[PDB]
Amino acid sequence: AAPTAYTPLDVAQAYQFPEGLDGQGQCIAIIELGGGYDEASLAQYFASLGVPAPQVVSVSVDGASNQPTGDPSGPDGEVELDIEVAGALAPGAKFAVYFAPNTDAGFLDAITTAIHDPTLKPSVVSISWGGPEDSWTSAAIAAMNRAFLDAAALGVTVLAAAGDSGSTDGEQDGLYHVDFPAASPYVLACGGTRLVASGGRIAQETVWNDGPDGGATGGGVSRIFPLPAWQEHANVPPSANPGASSGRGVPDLAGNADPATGYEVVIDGEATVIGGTSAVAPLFAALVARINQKLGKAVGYLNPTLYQLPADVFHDITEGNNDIANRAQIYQAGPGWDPCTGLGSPIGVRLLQALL
Ligand SMILES: [Ca+2]
Repeated sequence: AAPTAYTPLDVAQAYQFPEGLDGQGQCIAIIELGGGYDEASLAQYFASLGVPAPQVVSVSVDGASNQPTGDPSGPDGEVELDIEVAGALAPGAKFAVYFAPNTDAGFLDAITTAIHDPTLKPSVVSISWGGPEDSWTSAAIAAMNRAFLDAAALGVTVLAAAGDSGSTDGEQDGLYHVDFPAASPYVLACGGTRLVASGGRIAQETVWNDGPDGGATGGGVSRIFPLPAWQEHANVPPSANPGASSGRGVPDLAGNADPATGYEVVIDGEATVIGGTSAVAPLFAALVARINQKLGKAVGYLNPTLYQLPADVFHDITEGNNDIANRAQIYQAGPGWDPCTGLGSPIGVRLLQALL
């Protein structure tokens, strides 16, 4: 009954993305730690979709490059998903794709390279790579967080997928875990929903959770970052971990991620349907580029503002949980901000209006 797949244009129509804006005059940076894209996959994608193929440029960081491995189950499914979702929705934007070694060094460098790129000058950075907070060294965490801090002062929005393994984030240690870089207070963390869209509008939108075998959105309470003052009115709960400690609530926003209501894309030259919170940072990156186009000034660091905007700028997700480690429903969605979906799915035209 409910659709089993969407085009990005369908998802954007449900989230009322602001029309007649295509990201012209903006650059979206996408960070990549493996695989690549091929011109054949993208051209087929955008032709079948029916949108003018956007300009995409590969950038080599620390010696890595654009190199498809041909396995749609590998990193190409990430690189091509990121370009196809964001390019479908901001096809007037220029896309800058930074390829780096999958190392602490390569991840950081790819980000700092993007933020400061004097030639492509992206106003938005989209990230769909990560790892549980404690899987990172404290120094790597610090370098990265300072890059995000830098991004904010430069007027560059940084978005990042919150993770595809629920509230335990792929760690079995009796503890709940959030993913980094989504946990950074300077990053717009992107969570995952199952969307059911009907007639261009949302018929239902619930937490993405297909069990331990099909994935769940990341979400929870940071153990590294304290609760930011802009989250003081969001009713963030304490971590569900034994000392009940206060912390940055993840994520900030959420959108369609459930493979079961997935995106129709072309990976390694073949059609398929995939999801993952990996699709949602591109999705909203496109949204931000459209807003930048209309306001004529980069929104830059957006998190604090979101939380003080009127609640009706967001579609509230209230049903579901992102627990795949057990049946205790940690964490669960509910009225207002929750640790599965944040403030909810943005309603693009209202968000823009509130920023005018
Ligand atoms: Ca909610």
